[PDB]
Amino acid sequence: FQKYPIPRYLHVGQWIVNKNWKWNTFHMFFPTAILCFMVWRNSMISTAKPPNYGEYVDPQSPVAPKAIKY
Amino acid sequence: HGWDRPDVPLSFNPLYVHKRELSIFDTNMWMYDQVYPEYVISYNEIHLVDQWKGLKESFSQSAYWWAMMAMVFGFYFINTTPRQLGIDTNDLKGFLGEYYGQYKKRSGIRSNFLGLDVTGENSIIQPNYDRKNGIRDVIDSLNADAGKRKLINLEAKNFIERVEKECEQRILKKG
Amino acid sequence: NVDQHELKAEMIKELSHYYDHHDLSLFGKVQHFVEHLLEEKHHAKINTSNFDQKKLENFSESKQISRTVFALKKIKTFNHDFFTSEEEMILEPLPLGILTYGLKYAFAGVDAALLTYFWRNWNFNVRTIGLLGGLVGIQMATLHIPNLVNEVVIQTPRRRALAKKYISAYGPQFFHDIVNPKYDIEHLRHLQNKLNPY
Amino acid sequence: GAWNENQQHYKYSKEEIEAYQVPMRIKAGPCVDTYIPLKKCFQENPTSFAAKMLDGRKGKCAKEFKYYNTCLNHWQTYENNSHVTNAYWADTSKANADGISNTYGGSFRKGLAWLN
Amino acid sequence: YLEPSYFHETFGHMSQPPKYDLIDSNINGVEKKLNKQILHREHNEHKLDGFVSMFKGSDVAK
Amino acid sequence: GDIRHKFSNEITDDDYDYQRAMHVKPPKEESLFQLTNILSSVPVFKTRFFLDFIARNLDTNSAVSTSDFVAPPRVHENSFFVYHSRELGNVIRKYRSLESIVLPGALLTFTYPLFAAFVAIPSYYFMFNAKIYEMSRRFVVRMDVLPHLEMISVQRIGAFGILYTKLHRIQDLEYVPFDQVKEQENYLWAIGGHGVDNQLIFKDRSTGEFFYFERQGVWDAKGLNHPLLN
Ligand SMILES: Nc1ncnc2c1ncn2[C@@H]1O[C@H](COP(=O)(O)OP(=O)(O)O)[C@@H](O)[C@H]1O
Repeated sequence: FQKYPIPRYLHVGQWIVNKNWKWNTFHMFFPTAILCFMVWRNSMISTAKPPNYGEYVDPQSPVAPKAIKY
Repeated sequence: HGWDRPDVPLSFNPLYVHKRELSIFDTNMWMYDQVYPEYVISYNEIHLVDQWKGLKESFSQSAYWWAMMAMVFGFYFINTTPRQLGIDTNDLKGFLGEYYGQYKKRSGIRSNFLGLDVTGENSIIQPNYDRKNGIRDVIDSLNADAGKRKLINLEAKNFIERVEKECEQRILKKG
Repeated sequence: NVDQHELKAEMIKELSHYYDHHDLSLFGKVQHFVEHLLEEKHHAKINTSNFDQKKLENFSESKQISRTVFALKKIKTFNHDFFTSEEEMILEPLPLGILTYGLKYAFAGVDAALLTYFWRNWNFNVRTIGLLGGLVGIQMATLHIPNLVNEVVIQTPRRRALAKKYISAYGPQFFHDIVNPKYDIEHLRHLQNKLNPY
Repeated sequence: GAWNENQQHYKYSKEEIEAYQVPMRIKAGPCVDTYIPLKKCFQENPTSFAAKMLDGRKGKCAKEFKYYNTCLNHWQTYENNSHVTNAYWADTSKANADGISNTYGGSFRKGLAWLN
Repeated sequence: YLEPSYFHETFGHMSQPPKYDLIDSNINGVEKKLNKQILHREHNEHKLDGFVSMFKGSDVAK
Repeated sequence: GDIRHKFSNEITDDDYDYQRAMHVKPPKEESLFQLTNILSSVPVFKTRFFLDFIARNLDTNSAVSTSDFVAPPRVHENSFFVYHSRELGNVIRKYRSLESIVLPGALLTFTYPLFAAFVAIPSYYFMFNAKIYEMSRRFVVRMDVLPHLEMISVQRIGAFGILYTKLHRIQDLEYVPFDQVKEQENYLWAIGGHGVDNQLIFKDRSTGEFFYFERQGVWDAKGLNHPLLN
């Protein structure tokens, strides 16, 4: 649609274009990337993965699930 | 281009002057909006008068499609034979065997591990070892189909053995 | 035990319709019946003792290679676990490709278009019938030609190389003994290929 | 000898089968022994999806492929009863006369459309 | 091209192109005729043995 | 109003040559791979035998139209030709003659003629008869007026591609209204009512016969302006 005037006092996001979008994008990407790396480390601290191919779980190891002893 | 078109006219969102009293008898029955308020629900099939009349018309019109479906089903059933499908015959201890094992286990009818004298029956969701309903009938049908397929294979093997033996005897009988 | 040849012949006769007779059209069944009489005689027992063999000294180098290739083909027919995948592919014809399938389809389409032009225009004459028959014969001859060209050009060098490699590995005497009609297929099935890693 | 038997005719333990990461669908079937060598060769010899879907002789994994093909053919013929099915389809009269399968022949109706 | 089973279903299994090795001509003589007869008998016996095995190979796994 | 000459890097007309395969354009140049160029270049086409074969094969020059007024052959001695089908009748005859070969050809070439019938029966009943079969049944291929019997001799097509001419009473002819014959033959007029003029259809009242003429049929003024046909 043909663009029409919008109130400057109104805090609207209707077709808002920022000339300095490059620096803002870089700043919002870099610290976000750092936070994402920290969160990824925190999440990978406690992880479970299927055993590797060719590796069989010997049932005598404590890694095998345990039963409550009455 | 070619004409300095003015700004978008304010008439694009005309203001509605409510000419009828919005009686409390229709509370929330009309979606109110300062521009073009609407009814709460839309009936684009207003050619149909009423719900009973609409249902009657729909059931009258659906008869042709039902008859077409019946014709397709008949054309398929008069030109095809039953197939040989079922659970994997080589595996009887899996989905099939586990059901019979659980029905023979009945561990939900045992005593408490601490001697509490309370069994699985003492619960709203209580174990029942003699249900014999629901998916049990379907499991029995699947087991019967698997048994029929296995018996067919065994009969085929026996008939092939009989054919080979008869051929050997006839070749031997001639001498 | 009874003769495996006679037993297999009797079983095949009993179950030929249970294994080799398929549901076809009227003309298809007519052609199949014509081919049944035209089919060669499959004798269960073959009198192979009447053959008089010649020494491999008479055969030349290419002749001995061809004899080894024939022995390899006979083994592949009998011993299905002798050669590897590459050797089996070398010993057999190559699959029909896009060019061959397209040639067959184009011949069929040309024949269909000619038949449509004939029937639609009712232009059926002696000259048209003769031209159609000649075109069909030429198309059949050409379809047999591409198979011949491909088979020869590809396999003959590959077959010669494979036979020469196997000649040095097994021996011309072994190859000729395999070519001799006195060999037993039962032992040929139990024979081990020295170039089979297994 | 057996169609499901491998070339070396050895039985793989549950630990080895789980170590082979064999699909549960294959484990359900009775052709595990031959599929073990084919799976081992395929894992040891990587081939692309286009390669595997395009290779006809399965490349290097050839003997294991043939053994698995025979075993799978036997399994799929037995589970679908396709042998007796095709036999009765070839000639309804011959199958009924020979008594190959009473259960199969007793409900054998070829259908009017399929050559009566 | 690679999956013509759809064409084999609706239009049936049509005539394939002439696929033959034509390699038996390596030798000549009545030995070649005997070998051809043996090969035909081998093909027929292979069909018969396949039928016998597929009929009896149902009880191999229990 | 193009401004392509103003800018240099703008797309040129010579570049827009690959669009000829999808957009029809007047001929600007003949390609090297063009069929006309191939025909006009190869000396093999310059041989006299090729020219003789070209002049003595395919369509003949005799059957080509040469006048705006044509007279077909006479069915009888004293009849007067009125209407004749030109191309639609020929196409209908060709379509009806397909069953003269396909029906025997399929019978001798189909493994499951029962399946073929179980398929084609609804096709004729629901899709084909209302499209082609009944249209050809109501089609009037040739119509002349026999004055001796004061009747109409009409030759029309028959199921297996045959021709059949019958004489009908002119007094039994009535003008059939398209509205009067609209709803009862809706699908027939919908799918295949395109080739016949719904504004001109006749009916022989003796046996309830419907006579339909092609919208592109050829009508003779002398026959139309006759005392018998008013
Ligand atoms: N408050 C209300 N009470 C009853 N009916 C209403 C009300 N608001 C809207 N309607 C219905 O919605 C329709 C739209 O009315 P509207 O278009 O505003 O009147 P007009 O058509 O005279 O401009 C009317 O026919 C009316 O029946």
